Amino acid sequence: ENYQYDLWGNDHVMHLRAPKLPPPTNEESYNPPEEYLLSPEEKEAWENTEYSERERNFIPQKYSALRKVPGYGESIRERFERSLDLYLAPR
Amino acid sequence: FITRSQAVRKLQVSLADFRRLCIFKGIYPFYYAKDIQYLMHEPVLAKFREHKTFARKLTRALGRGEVSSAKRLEENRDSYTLDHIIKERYPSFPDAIRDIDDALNMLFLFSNLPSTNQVSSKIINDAQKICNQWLAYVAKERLVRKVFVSIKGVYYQANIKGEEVRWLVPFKFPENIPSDVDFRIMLTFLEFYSTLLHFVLYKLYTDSGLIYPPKLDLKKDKIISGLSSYILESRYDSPVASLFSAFVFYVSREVPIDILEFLILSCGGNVISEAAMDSKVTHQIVDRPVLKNKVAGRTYIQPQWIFDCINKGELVPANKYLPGEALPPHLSPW
Amino acid sequence: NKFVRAESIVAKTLATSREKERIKRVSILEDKKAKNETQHIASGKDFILKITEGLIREKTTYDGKPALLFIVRVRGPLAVNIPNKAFKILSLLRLVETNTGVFVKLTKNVYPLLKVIAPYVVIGKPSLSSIRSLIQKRGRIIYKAEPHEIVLNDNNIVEEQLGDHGIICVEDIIHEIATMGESFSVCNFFLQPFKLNREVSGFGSLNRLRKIKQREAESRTRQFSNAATAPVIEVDIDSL
Amino acid sequence: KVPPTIAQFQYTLDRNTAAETFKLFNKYRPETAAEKKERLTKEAAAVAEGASPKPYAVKYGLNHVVALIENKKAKLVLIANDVDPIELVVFLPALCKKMGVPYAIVKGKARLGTLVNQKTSAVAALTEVRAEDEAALAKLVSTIDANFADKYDEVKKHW
RNA sequence: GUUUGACCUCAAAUCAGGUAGGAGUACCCGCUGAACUUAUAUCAAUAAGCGGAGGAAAAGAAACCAACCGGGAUUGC
RNA sequence: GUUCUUUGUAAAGUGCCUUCGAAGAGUCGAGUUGUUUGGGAAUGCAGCUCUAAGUGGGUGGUUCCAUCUAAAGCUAA
RNA sequence: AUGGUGAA
Repeated sequence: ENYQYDLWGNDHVMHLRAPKLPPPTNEESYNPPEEYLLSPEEKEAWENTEYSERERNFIPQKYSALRKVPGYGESIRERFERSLDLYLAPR
Repeated sequence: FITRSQAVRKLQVSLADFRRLCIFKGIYPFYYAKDIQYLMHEPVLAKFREHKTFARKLTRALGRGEVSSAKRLEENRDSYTLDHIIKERYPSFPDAIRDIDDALNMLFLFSNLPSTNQVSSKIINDAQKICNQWLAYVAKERLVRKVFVSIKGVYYQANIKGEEVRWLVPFKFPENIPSDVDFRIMLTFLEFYSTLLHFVLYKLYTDSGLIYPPKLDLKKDKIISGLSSYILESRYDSPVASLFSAFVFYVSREVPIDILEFLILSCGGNVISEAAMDSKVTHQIVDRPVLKNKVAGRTYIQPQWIFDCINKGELVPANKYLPGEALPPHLSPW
Repeated sequence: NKFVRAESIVAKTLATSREKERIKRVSILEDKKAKNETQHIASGKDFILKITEGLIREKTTYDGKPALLFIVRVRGPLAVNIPNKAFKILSLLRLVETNTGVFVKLTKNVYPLLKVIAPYVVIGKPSLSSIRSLIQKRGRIIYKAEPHEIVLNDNNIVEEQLGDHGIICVEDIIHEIATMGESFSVCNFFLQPFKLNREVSGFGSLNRLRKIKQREAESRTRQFSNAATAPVIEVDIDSL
Repeated sequence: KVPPTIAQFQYTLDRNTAAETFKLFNKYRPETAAEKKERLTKEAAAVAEGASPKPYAVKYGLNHVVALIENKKAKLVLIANDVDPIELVVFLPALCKKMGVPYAIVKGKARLGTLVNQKTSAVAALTEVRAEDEAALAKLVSTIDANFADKYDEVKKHW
């Protein structure tokens, strides 16, 4: 019988701030315009640069077909970083 | 402020338990003395102390060589509840709906996560069930408005009470779990979000006059288990929800039936899948570079057509969505 | 290394002798049955036993129609060293590692091998949903020397590997495995069978009790008939 | 040094013999409070809506064990080697020898208590055993005798 | 197993449930305790001091009293 | 008095027949050094070398008999 | 004598 009762039917305090949500997407389409396809020279710089101090966490690519879209194993790391930031934000 | 070690000593609780309590209460830092002092009155601390006492007693019993006593102790034990902690952090339902973004993201990420030593298969199954319930509710209400297939995944946006909450779902491909991420911290968020989503789903079902939790179609659960297999029993706003009304589509093997079926159901169409085998369709969703069937009774289309139609609500002509030709560029809907 | 006591050696020897006798008897009976000299044997017709949750036992005969089966290692008996006769069969299916599982085609020629390796593994017929979930959750592709066993990630990799038989995506492999396709044998061998995670996967106060309970339940759910005409035991693999 | 009666203890059984004895004793663990309570509740429930044989358990009470000895009913007696009031157990080995009841000295009273659901058991003895373990009981008795009376025949000598 | 848990012991908690201090003191129960006063004896196992409860306190149902036809807890006259 | 409950092969008492049948140790006592009494058998109390048996031991009178069972405790008059 | 008080 759990979760069988309505609970309703908070950050206004000056010393409390709400958790800011992440911004929208940054044009990471699986089939984006060729302009978003970063050049190899700039892609090399993106790869070489350190982590967590990068403009983007991804390299947009022009995939021929939807069925050719690969997986994304870095989503776990991004979610872990978001979880860390949620409880490690000195508001 | 009081140092983290000072706060832990004042709470005389384990570091992992202290982190769990901080995550549950949303405390942030080097923490304010008043907040830590108030947190000491939470019943969760008493539950953690009871858990520690039970753990030591069970270790004693097991070492002594009495399995029956340990089994009896485990059976009588009960887990703590987060029902009341939710209300204080989210006094109003709209706040919970607004915050549901991270909860949905984490639940969907964990649903596709393969079973591992860190997380038992029961948690993954519960997350998958919660995701199925949420998807069924969204499809019934036809609240999907924005679809953006990306490298990270497909960015969904459900207009639950007009809050247009944006959530992401990763692909179904296997994921190589990195060792950098600590699942212990993520598990607390998983549990909190699971409880919050359970409560929110119950509230939504009650508001919509639907019995919760609905059962799952067994015959479908042996073939196309997922969103479609979760049948719901009770007892327009935008053109997007009205597109493909009374339409039947044939999804090919290559296409992600799981992603397409949800969108088709939300719009109001019907899905017939070849994989389910392992007739009266106006369109067939195929991704083969070249197809040999070529039946005039079916209008072959690509998923980009449905994506663009949902994003813009246009029902755009299929002049640039035939098989074997490049699709138009896909842009961010926001 | 650590000193080895006599009790363990004696127990291992006795268990190995019992297993060898069982295997010899089963092989002799199967060879005679294949020769059609069924005049004097305990039983001729094959039997398959299905056990499911309370527990219900169903005994059914085996027909010549091909069927899809899933086999998972069990790491048993405890004190039985795998004999050469079973070692060859396990090596052929490369299921030596514990918790490993693979898909095989059920045929008359495979029934004696399944009977021989019956105690060591648990078999059953999974549903389409279970097969799809297992394939989409875990997988391995050997990539270029080729010492890498990177997990399946891209559909284009599938095209590169096989290509010829239209296997261009994971769904093609899923269909070929679930259905009695021509490329069922080819894809299965290249699939690098899955390495399923162990059940308890933990150690501690609660973990020890859970493992003890699981071991206790295993004995009731799974049994070693050791009979010459022991039917193949099948469980609900969909639960796993 | 210590008198001959002292230092008689600490000459316990070897690893294998002690392990076998504890394994045999673990098959006759007396029902704990919860087990007995649930059995009684089940019996009451059966009686509410509408012939068992003699139960078998290990006798361990110091007074109870001493009463069992001197009547030749006991077959095996286990003696703790870490009894703080040593006088409570100094006489047990000699009394058992006089009565002829086989006896052994085991390491730790807590080990005896564990097999009887008690924090500390001074002694643990067996009176009656099932027919299945009767041969095992005789074999253990013979092994204990061989390893204690003959191996440690000087335990009662050389201060 | 270069490792875990038990038995035993020793300490901490502004933890939970509990109690002793002191006053009063005529009577009681124990320790201690002198001189005047009178020819070891005697004031005197008293005065004072110390510790402990009550409305009374101690003692109390014989390793008793008796040598009789035996009596039968202690207590006070 | 009025009643509501009784509970279960539960408990207790008497006579007969059979089989068993357990009692307090640095304790008594002796020795020695102080205290107590008007007490001749300092009994009683106090330090300490020593320290026993269970058809036994203590208390007494006569060559045997008489009484009790100490080294634990409660009890209103 | 007992019990206490003060103090170039």
